[PDB]
Amino acid sequence: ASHKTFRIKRFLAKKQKQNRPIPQWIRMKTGNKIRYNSKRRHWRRTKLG
Amino acid sequence: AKRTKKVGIVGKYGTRYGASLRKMVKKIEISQHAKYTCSFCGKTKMKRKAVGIWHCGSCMKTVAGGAWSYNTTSAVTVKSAIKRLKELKDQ
Amino acid sequence: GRVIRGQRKGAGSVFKAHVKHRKGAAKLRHIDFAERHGYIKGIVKDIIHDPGRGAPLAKVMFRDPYRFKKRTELFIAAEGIHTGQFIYCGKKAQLNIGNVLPVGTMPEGTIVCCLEEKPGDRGKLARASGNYATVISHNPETKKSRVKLPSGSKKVISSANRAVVGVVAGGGRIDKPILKAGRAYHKYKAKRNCWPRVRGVAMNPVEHPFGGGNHQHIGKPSTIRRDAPAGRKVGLIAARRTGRL
Amino acid sequence: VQRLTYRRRLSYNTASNKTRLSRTPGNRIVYLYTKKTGKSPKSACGICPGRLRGIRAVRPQVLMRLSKTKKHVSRAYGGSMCAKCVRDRIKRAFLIEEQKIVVK
RNA sequence: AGGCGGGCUUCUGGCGUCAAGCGCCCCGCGGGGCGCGACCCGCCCCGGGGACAGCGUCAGGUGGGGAGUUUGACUGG
RNA sequence: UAGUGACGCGCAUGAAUGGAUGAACGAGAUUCCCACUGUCCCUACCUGCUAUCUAGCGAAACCACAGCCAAGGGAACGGGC
RNA sequence: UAGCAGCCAGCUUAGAACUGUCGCGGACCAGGGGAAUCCGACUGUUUAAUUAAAACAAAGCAUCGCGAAGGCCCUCGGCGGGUGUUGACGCGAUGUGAUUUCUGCCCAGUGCUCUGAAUGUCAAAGU
RNA sequence: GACGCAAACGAACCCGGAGAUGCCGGCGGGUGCCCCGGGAAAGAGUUCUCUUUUCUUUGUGAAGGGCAGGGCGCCCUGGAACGGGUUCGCCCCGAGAGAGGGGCCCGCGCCCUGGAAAGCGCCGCGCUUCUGGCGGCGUCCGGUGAGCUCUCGUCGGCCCUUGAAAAUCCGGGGGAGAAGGUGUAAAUCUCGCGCCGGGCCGUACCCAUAUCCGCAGCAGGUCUCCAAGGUGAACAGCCUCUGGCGUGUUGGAACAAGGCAGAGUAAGGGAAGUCGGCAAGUCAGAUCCGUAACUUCGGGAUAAGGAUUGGCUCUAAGGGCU
RNA sequence: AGCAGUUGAACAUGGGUGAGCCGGUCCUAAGGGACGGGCCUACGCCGUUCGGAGGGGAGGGCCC
RNA sequence: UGAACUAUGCCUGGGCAGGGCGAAGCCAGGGGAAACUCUGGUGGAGGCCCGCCGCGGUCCUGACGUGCAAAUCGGUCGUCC
Ligand SMILES: [Mg+2]
Ligand SMILES: [Mg+2]
Ligand SMILES: [Mg+2]
Ligand SMILES: [Mg+2]
Ligand SMILES: [Mg+2]
Ligand SMILES: [Mg+2]
Ligand SMILES: [Mg+2]
Ligand SMILES: [Mg+2]
Ligand SMILES: [Mg+2]
Ligand SMILES: [Mg+2]
Ligand SMILES: [Mg+2]
Ligand SMILES: [Mg+2]
Ligand SMILES: [Mg+2]
Ligand SMILES: [Mg+2]
Ligand SMILES: [Mg+2]
Ligand SMILES: [Mg+2]
Ligand SMILES: [Mg+2]
Ligand SMILES: [Mg+2]
Ligand SMILES: [Mg+2]
Ligand SMILES: [Mg+2]
Ligand SMILES: [Mg+2]
Ligand SMILES: [Mg+2]
Ligand SMILES: [Mg+2]
Ligand SMILES: [Mg+2]
Ligand SMILES: [Mg+2]
Ligand SMILES: [Mg+2]
Ligand SMILES: [Mg+2]
Ligand SMILES: [Mg+2]
Ligand SMILES: [Mg+2]
Ligand SMILES: [Mg+2]
Ligand SMILES: [Mg+2]
Ligand SMILES: [Mg+2]
Ligand SMILES: [Mg+2]
Ligand SMILES: [Mg+2]
Ligand SMILES: [Mg+2]
Ligand SMILES: [Mg+2]
Ligand SMILES: [Mg+2]
Ligand SMILES: [Mg+2]
Ligand SMILES: [Mg+2]
Ligand SMILES: [Mg+2]
Ligand SMILES: [Mg+2]
Ligand SMILES: [Mg+2]
Ligand SMILES: [Mg+2]
Ligand SMILES: [Mg+2]
Ligand SMILES: [Mg+2]
Ligand SMILES: [Mg+2]
Ligand SMILES: [Mg+2]
Ligand SMILES: [Mg+2]
Ligand SMILES: [Mg+2]
Ligand SMILES: [Mg+2]
Ligand SMILES: [Mg+2]
Ligand SMILES: [Mg+2]
Ligand SMILES: [Mg+2]
Ligand SMILES: [Zn+2]
Ligand SMILES: [Zn+2]
Repeated sequence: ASHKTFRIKRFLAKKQKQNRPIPQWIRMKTGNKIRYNSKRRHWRRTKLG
Repeated sequence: AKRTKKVGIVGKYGTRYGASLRKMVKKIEISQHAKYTCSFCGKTKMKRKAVGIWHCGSCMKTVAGGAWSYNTTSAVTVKSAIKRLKELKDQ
Repeated sequence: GRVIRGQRKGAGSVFKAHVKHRKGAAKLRHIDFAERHGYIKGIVKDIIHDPGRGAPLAKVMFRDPYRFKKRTELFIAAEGIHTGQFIYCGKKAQLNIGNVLPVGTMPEGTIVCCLEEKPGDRGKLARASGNYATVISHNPETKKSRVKLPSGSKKVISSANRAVVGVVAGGGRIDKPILKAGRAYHKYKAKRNCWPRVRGVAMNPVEHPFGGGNHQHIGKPSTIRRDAPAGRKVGLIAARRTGRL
Repeated sequence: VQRLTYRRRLSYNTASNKTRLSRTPGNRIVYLYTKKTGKSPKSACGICPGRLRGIRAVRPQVLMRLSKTKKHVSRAYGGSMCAKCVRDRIKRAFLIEEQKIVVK
């Protein structure tokens, strides 16, 4: 909600920075071995609790 | 003037609770809501505040009396009995 | 089976007393040198209604004899007292209504209330509304007295037990018949969670030893022995007799 | 006619979430949160039902910033006892102390 | 744990707070201290029970409140 | 064969395992009457959304092989002989 | 002086004439009624997802335990905890189920309870 | 005198007040909204005919000063029966009314400081990424209402229901103490003003026929605030303005059977249908009349059974102010 | 995103929440839960204003 | 290991149009020899009545029944100081 605690807001900040797409240069570095981040979550499909 | 022949104050209950029960609450709801003469001022403003509590709206005297009446018949005979036992206790 | 409703009342989860808005414990003043060799003067400040009982309480304000302070005592409002009067507690107190004098210095046939079982417990017997205890006889030899409790049982107590003269206020409260189940709802809503009593015959055999059966019969003698285990001791516990009487 | 809304997070009609309508210089009608009404002091006698006079009726902590003259009267028991019960305490104290001279 | 054992408040919905007084002593007309006032002595704070309640452990009775289990077979179903 | 009022040797009614009665009350069970109506005599017509057709999109239960009948025999009622 | 003059202000009620095709709460909103029987007095509650009832509750009535070293009950346990901030007009345990009118006979059986070491049966310990 | 003055020493200790009291009903004061009257001002709409017409806009914050208004078992004088005062209801008076003169409290209303410089409305000029700026005028005069809400008061009603604690703040009692010796000192509840400081955390958005839960953009579920015009008793139903939306996971062409729904309609008969008036049909608002058996005398009861109802033009009655 | 899409709560790249006086913070309500003590073979549990030599602020120059 | 659903209790908050019958109390006018009566008005009582939101879920044994939904939808219906 709008009323958050510092620990909850610090927990939502990390999950927001983990949900970023894989960098483009990582794909060429690994030779298309890691093409997409296998931990991408959607705010409608997956809930973090 | 008179709008109810028999019920009186218990007409608020309608046809519920029976006849004999509504007859017993009538004699009590009258004495419970009636305002009595204040023994300390003479004004008839001793109305019941709570169960066993009787308060005056003029001298602010609160008297601990009966539940539905000002003074129960048991307490009047006791007060006269204690006054008789006190006199014989001295002499 | 499971435990009966009577067994669950000893745990004290939802069957505890509802003592949120209660004004305190109604008890006499603790016995001190003033109440042993004389009397102490007290003024009745207010007569309040204690949520949960049918007898009012009086806030008598005494004067502390050892420090400059005024103690407030929450007595049982004897029927007849009023705000602004003086209450004298002690041995030398006169035989008036409201005073707290020991039973040893009262004539036979006195009407007392808030009587003490043992010297110091600050008033236990004859404390409900409209009830009283009569002093039957004394005994200066054994320093004991004989009083008649409102249950009709004559109890032999010490002659040093203090008591308030006069009957308790709120008498005749049980004379007005409750008409609605709502008035009984609010009656017990301030006391405890005990009002709706489901009969044992209306239950199943798992919850009560009277439940079950294609009819609502009890099926067993309702008169139960006293040494019966908790769970079976329902109905008429150790009934000496039954009938209309 | 405009339908105005609350101005704080509390969206319930509690005892502290009380508002009133005020017309702003911008020709608008917005809520204006008011403080709870105060009460004038009562007499220490516990008899007179009316409140005391000559004393402000504000909140408790508002009395910290008020001056002393705005919180009492120039009488003996001013600010804590009404005038009618003071003159009765003077007569009761004098007449009781006089009966205690007759006994000697 | 506020006066126990032994040789001063009843006319009123006031007031009561570390002692006035007296005696004695110590310092620089200004301070301080002690005793009486506020009796003396003592073994438990004051009351109510008291070797009885109660506790520990065996023994007998009671005990569907609760636990475990059982409630044969043949058979024109 | 229902309902109601009576009759009572009542398989097996009955007195706080409560008997009898009962104004008011009931989304409780039942009978008759007035009014009313497609419930029926006896069905017909109109309208909206579907079914239908079409562009796009597009499942599931189920499935030994499968799918025309009569009689016969048979595990005493076949689809197959 | 059986009060009048000036000015201002709304919203209702009653009666009458006329009039349209006897239509007018014109849409909308919006109780079918009566005579009886059975059960429960009533309001309330109930099987979330087949049973809303005649079942449960209920006020009233009646019985039963207990004066606190107590009645009822909880905890492995503290002589800890609940009723109890309580004290018989109270708390705990049951049956009946408002009011009206009544509530008969049976204590042999089962159960409860009282009497008692004044007589049988009768453990451990002790003799 | 109630009590008023810008301040107006004061400990321990004590006492009291505020914080801090339910639900319901009646009434009154004030705002907001709505409505009415200006043959008001500024734009817009309508004009085939009529319409001095229709629609929109016409403002003031907190804090302080002043004054209306409301409340008061607050004071003084005085004294009451031929009792009087008074409310919608009540209630009040020798424990002292009525009347006269005062005091205090609440003032969220009005005027002023703020404050018109700003905000809206209209008009003109300059300008097209400094341009995206400068000027003019206006912001007015009243009315009430069984109107609706909110709020502050006040009088009651109900309870075998009496409807919270604490932080914190204040007043009084108390007179222990401190202050200087002839002009000041002690002390000041800012007492007029000045000086410095106020850290940490949350703050976006959705809040539900697509941002929550139910596997989903699920006809379910999920706590509240604001809330207009007309008809009407209504926050009912139907229609409209502000605001929002494209008909709720799709378009097109047909109008067969059979379904779901519109609680569609119907000749004559009117429950003969069916386990059973299931289904839906009649009745329905309001006014004026008229209402039995039975009953616990409260009820039954909107019993049952009749009449009236539009539109238009009038008449009569019910007010306030000077 | 159950048709489509030039659209999106999709995908990608950037940006966005500023307080002495809004709320948390502060208070205790129900209630939770230490301390003393008791209990449990024990991990621990019972109990909550009662119970311990439980007082570490205020004043007079060392008193209380 | 769970009382984010539900059952009961406690603390602290919030909410419940518009109408109807109309009880005690009070005022006035009539009847009386007193006991006390009658009419109108006032007043606004109630686990009172019609009824919106709310809260419930009767009937159609309607719709739906590989549904919008692992319990929902429509009319009707109970209650609403
Ligand atoms: Mg989700
Ligand atoms: Mg059963
Ligand atoms: Mg049984
Ligand atoms: Mg039965
Ligand atoms: Mg049998
Ligand atoms: Mg509201
Ligand atoms: Mg078994
Ligand atoms: Mg088994
Ligand atoms: Mg066998
Ligand atoms: Mg064989
Ligand atoms: Mg027939
Ligand atoms: Mg028959
Ligand atoms: Mg028989
Ligand atoms: Mg029998
Ligand atoms: Mg029978
Ligand atoms: Mg009804
Ligand atoms: Mg029913
Ligand atoms: Mg019926
Ligand atoms: Mg019902
Ligand atoms: Mg086959
Ligand atoms: Mg019969
Ligand atoms: Mg029948
Ligand atoms: Mg019923
Ligand atoms: Mg069910
Ligand atoms: Mg019985
Ligand atoms: Mg029954
Ligand atoms: Mg019998
Ligand atoms: Mg027997
Ligand atoms: Mg509060
Ligand atoms: Mg409160
Ligand atoms: Mg009011
Ligand atoms: Mg006067
Ligand atoms: Mg002072
Ligand atoms: Mg926001
Ligand atoms: Mg959608
Ligand atoms: Mg068709
Ligand atoms: Mg059809
Ligand atoms: Mg027809
Ligand atoms: Mg037939
Ligand atoms: Mg037939
Ligand atoms: Mg039907
Ligand atoms: Mg009838
Ligand atoms: Mg698509
Ligand atoms: Mg985008
Ligand atoms: Mg994204
Ligand atoms: Mg409430
Ligand atoms: Mg009715
Ligand atoms: Mg409803
Ligand atoms: Mg509903
Ligand atoms: Mg339910
Ligand atoms: Mg439904
Ligand atoms: Mg169905
Ligand atoms: Mg189907
Ligand atoms: Zn009086
Ligand atoms: Zn006073």
